[PDB]
Amino acid sequence: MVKDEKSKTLFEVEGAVTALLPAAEFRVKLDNEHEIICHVSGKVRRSKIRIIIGDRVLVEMSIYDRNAKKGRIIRRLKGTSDRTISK
Repeated sequence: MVKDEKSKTLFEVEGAVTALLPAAEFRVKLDNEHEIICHVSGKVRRSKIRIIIGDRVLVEMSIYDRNAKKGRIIRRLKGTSDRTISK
């Protein structure tokens, strides 16, 4: 509803979670040595995705304000491995 028509202006970061908090919070570290906050706020609720430490994550957040402090963490998407790898 609120995250539907607006906040489409969104930036996507590829990183990995560093630690989780008892607030269902997943804080990830960018390869540029930057730790950012992430929470579940997307299709993750409907699709039911399992976030685990040690795996890569896709951080979908907006640079403005609403999704500025925290991003939408789901999991590492398919890394376009359909190119060849012996097809």
